[PDB]
Amino acid sequence: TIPHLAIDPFSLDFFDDPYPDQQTLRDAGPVVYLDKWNVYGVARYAEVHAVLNDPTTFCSSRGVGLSDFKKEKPWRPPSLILEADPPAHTRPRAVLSKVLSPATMKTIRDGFAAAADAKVDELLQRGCIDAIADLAEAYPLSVFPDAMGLKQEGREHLLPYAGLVANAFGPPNELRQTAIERSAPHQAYVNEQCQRPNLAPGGFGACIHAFTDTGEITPDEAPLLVRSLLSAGLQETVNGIGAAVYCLARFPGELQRLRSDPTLARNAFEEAVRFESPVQTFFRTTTREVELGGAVIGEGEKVLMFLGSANRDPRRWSDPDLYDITRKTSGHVGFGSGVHMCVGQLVARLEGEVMLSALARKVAAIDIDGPVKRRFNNTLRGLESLPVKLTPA
Ligand code: HEM
Ligand SMILES: CSc1ccc(C(=O)O)cc1
Repeated sequence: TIPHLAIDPFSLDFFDDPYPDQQTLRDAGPVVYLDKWNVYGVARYAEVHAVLNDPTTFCSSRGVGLSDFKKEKPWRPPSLILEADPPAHTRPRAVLSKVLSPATMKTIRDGFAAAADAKVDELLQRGCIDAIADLAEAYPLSVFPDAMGLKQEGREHLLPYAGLVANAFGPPNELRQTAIERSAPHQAYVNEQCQRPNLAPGGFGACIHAFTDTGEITPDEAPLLVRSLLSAGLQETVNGIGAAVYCLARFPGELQRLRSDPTLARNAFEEAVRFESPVQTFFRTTTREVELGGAVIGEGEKVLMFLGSANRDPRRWSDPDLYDITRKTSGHVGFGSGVHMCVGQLVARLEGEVMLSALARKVAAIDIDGPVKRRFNNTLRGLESLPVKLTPA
């Protein structure tokens, strides 16, 4: 009944151009079986959205990677939020939500915007830049570690650790094996940065430890929570910003619309998140036998959600492969959906907005003038190098 496909969604060939294979997965049926890894797959928006919003049946506590924690040991202690189900998920989720709250954005918005403006002014003095290293990477590195309260030393560990964590959600392929092999120095920096004496007062990390007397998290749970904010977000935001710059360069009519109305910057970044979906995939594990798209999925089965494919499903989006900064982006699953929907989404949107805002007000043209290189990761899609020439406004 269920179609069996041999597509490996974690192969380098798939990463190099996922979009044709994503259509094949969608059109094969609402639910597919991936013989390569013995997991079910859902690639349409309807089934992806439904799975994400049923956390009891499609749980996260048995891991959101390929590995089933009931069968294998997690490669690191489980995240108290990403790899937890309600009700254990609820109160730690509440703390991170309040730590990355609307009122917190109000405190950091001015500095994030001023740093974004200064960075763009700096790159314009140079003209020809790498939009990844010099912009998409440089800006989030210039604001997010400081907002976290991290020391100045050791920040070179942040992006390698983030990519390690992301690769480890994948199947036991070479990308995952080589990741976990290299984890040793990075996890030790992360170790020490999650401890309260090591986080600057006022930052995200200190605010997590200050929440340890409310009854929502204990003091011994705070280091793992700080780890969450060191294991997620930075690379995605970098990838999402680099995606927006790339799209503004390839869809030049959209930059002209952005220049003429800079208040489109927030939706311009949201549409970049939908268009590229920095987080391509996540797994769930069925806790019971369940019917999904006329399919019967047994207990203890891994279900692979193609978020990027759901964000390009023509059953849900008009012209899904086009970057449109005035598209109604509401409902895209680039940040997930339901109880686990990205708790850091306001931080990512703020960083993305003020960068695209600085570009909208200061840049006239963005022209690719060099070879574009892609970075491969079991979970994340993003560019490694994007040589562009920035023309000032
Ligand atoms: C473009 C930027 C980002 C993208 C595309 C993204 C993607 C996602 C997705 C899809 C999820 C859902 C995981 C699931 O349902 O299993 C998630 C959760 C999460 N994200 Fe983000 N994220 C981004 C930025 C950030 C930032 C900036 C932070 C931290 C400051 C962050 C921290 C987290 C955490 C801690 C979770 C776990 C939430 C939970 O399990 O309840 N992410 N992210
Ligand atoms: C790449 S999405 C993500 C990764 C790690 C965590 C965590 O460590 O809790 C949460 C979300």
